Amino acid sequence: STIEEQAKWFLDKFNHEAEDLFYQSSLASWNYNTNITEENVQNMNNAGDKWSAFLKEQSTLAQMYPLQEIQNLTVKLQLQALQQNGSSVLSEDKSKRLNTILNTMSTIYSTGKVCNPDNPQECLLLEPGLNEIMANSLDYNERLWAWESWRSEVGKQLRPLYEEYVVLKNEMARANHYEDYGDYWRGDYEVNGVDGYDYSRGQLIEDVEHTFEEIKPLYEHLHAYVRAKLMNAYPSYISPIGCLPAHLLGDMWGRFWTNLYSLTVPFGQKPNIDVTDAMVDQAWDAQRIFKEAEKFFVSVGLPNMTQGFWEYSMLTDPGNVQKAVCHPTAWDLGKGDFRILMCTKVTMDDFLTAHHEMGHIQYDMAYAAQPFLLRNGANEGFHEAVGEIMSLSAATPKHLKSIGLLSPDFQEDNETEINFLLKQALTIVGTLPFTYMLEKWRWMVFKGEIPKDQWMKKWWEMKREIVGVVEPVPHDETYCDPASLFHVSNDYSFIRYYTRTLYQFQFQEALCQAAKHEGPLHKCDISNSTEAGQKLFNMLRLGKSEPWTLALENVVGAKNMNVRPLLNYFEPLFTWLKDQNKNSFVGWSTDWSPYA
Amino acid sequence: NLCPFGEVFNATRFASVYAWNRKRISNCVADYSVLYNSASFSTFKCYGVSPTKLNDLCFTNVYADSFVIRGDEVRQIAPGQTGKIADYNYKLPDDFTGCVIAWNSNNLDSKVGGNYNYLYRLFRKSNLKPFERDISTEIYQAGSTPCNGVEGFNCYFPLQSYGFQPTNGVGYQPYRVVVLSFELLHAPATVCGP
Ligand SMILES: *[C@@H]1O[C@H](CO)[C@@H](O)[C@H](O)[C@H]1NC(C)=O
Ligand SMILES: *[C@@H]1O[C@H](CO)[C@@H](O)[C@H](O)[C@H]1NC(C)=O
Ligand SMILES: *[C@@H]1O[C@H](CO)[C@@H](O)[C@H](O)[C@H]1NC(C)=O
Ligand SMILES: *[C@@H]1O[C@H](CO)[C@@H](O)[C@H](O)[C@H]1NC(C)=O
Ligand SMILES: *[C@@H]1O[C@H](CO)[C@@H](O)[C@H](O)[C@H]1NC(C)=O
Repeated sequence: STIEEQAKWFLDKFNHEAEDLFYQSSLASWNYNTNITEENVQNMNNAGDKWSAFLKEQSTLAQMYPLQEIQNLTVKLQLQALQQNGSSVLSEDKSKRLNTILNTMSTIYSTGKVCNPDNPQECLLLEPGLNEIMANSLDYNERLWAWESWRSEVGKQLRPLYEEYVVLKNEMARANHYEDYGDYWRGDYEVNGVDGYDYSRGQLIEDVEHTFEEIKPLYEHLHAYVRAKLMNAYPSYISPIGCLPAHLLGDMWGRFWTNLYSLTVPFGQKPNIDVTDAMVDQAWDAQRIFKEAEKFFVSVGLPNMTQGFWEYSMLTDPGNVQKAVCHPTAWDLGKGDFRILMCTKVTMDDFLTAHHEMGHIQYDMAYAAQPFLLRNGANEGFHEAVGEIMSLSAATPKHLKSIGLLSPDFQEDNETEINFLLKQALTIVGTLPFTYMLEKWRWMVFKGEIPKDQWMKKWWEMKREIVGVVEPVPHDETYCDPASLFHVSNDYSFIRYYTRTLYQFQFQEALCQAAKHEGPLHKCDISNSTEAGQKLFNMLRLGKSEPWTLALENVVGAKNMNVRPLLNYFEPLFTWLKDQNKNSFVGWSTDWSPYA
Repeated sequence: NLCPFGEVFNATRFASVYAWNRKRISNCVADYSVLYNSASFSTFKCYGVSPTKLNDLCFTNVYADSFVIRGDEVRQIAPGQTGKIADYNYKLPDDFTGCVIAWNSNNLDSKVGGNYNYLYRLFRKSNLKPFERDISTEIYQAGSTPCNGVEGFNCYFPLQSYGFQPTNGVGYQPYRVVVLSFELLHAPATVCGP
């Protein structure tokens, strides 16, 4: 009779109906993503259409229950998620056109090939071919060729697509009552109905910038230490005061500097804290990697993977037998169906990535009993953080020693701890200016602040200014270098990787305090701690039933993102870098270019 | 004189749970332990009895109710349970003496693309009393505004399809259920063990 109980019954209907239409859309996308074909594009489009039409009719009905008369916070949150129409606010033609743009971009990204000047019919994809060069090559010209071919031959294809994607996505967002697509994306962090726990979309930008100010000195000094080491790695090619050339950073973009470890290792004669060589000798394969991640989670009291996960996941590249999207993704298809899609290799990079993606699955499994609309991370940063909390413990030398990837007589120095902290920084700290800069560029594009003829001009200015990275080839407005990264051409928010990285240390403090941990945070391994497992799981199982600000406070005792646990984790490395750099330039000038 | 349990347990098609089927069994010998090891049943719970003890009991009739539900819901086929299945579809009494038997039927009842022929009742104005059976199809009035056997705002067709895809998690997979009630009246006990 009352509105709240009418809404309860309406959600009852919706949850049951939604689950099968979502699941059929997930299966169709899975088919496309493991088997790129035009037939599978059209099935993904058909199931996506069916789901969006249903969502439009249902959200129209949900919006008839005034939220002003709803006491149940969980009933209010579910109805809040149905307050906008969504993707269906585009006409049939524009919606068809938008889909075509997204499918061409995603197909181009993981099937596009570049071919050699030297060889007319060798042909390399991004994955594995070009990524292998960008991760292992020590040759300036080989790395430059892969970095430039990718952007010249594939990025140019994406530029006109990306221009119209911006237009249609913004139109969609304005009809959903946002300013633009970027504002829409920042909505993931909005919290409205809860006194003292609210969070406006505008607050996120200020919190990202204010907290990034506190990360700059650590990054400046990591940057300076890397730049000094690269000078001997690439004689003639590195200015002592300039930005780093964009193609010398260890992957196709410099998103992480992890693969610079071999060049920048503080104490190279200590036992190797990178366990790649060790797992290759021990004949590890993808299966043993994912079995080891599974045993880690079971050690803290969380479940095994399901049978269907082991049966239906794609954990290695299927070959040229069929074309996959190799980028590691954790899938929650619905109805108890959980999968990872990943082209795993025998590297420490993929060992840690296996732990992090499985952590996301662990999260998905923990909130599966939540009603359909709250089956989600408390925000995108929470969902991106869980796995990284885990890999923080899975990466510790003590953990690697206990799974047999370090000698059973491996002994920890101040030197091995600095090695570990340096490698950790190359991944975790190196990505933060990368991540903030990429997303601010997109936010500026979305709000209409960069004329089309200055897209790439502003892109490279912001790389130089914020990131201290410089393009090795001048680039036209025929390029679209941001879209050469998976997340830009596959339409994913990116600031999740910024907020996640601050969260993961905030969480790790609280998990390690639950595990009664002895000493500094970077020596902590939550393995075998079911107390730590319990505190983590109790947050995981909430899904989005609580605002992320209250959810965060329940674990860590703070309502907001906070940079201090990250800075404290890296403090011993920060002290070391400052002493290492005392005879080196620190900071960068944006005027130097590799080209002239 | 063996009882025709095969007709029930090995039937090709099973009823939807909202329209559960009942077979009366009489004038025969039932080996309940032979039936116990007749397969691997995921659930085989007897409430006022034990299987090995049933083979020395006699009843005037046995009733075998059969239907399909998902795995998550097999726990509702027990006395004192609540939930959609127990409240609106199939209710066992509190004083139940009988056996609940279930097995995974994913390989028979799920279909690529989905099998949707199995229904359950999602809404009802009150709870079924034990062994009651509701096969009506009037539109459920969830609101003030009186509907009209027409779905609309606050008005829902009361039955829903399960959706069984072989890729579902085991909780979501189809399970076939057989409930046995043992009846003894003041009349010749015509269903006996060996
Ligand atoms: C890939 O898709 C085609 C149709 O798009 C299908 O016939 C084929 O069997 C699929 N390949 C694999 C390996 O599943
Ligand atoms: C309403 O909220 C209470 C707690 O406040 C919760 O137990 C209940 O399940 C909610 N309503 C429904 C239909 O779940
Ligand atoms: C989308 O939802 C809004 C409520 O915000 C509603 O006004 C509108 O009618 C819906 N779309 C359609 C079908 O017009
Ligand atoms: C505890 O974890 C260590 C490695 O961290 C492992 O060697 C050991 O077997 C575990 N012990 C138990 C009881 O799980
Ligand atoms: C069902 O069929 C199998 C195969 O013929 C048979 O062995 C089994 O006894 C049957 N079950 C019942 C309860 O009769």
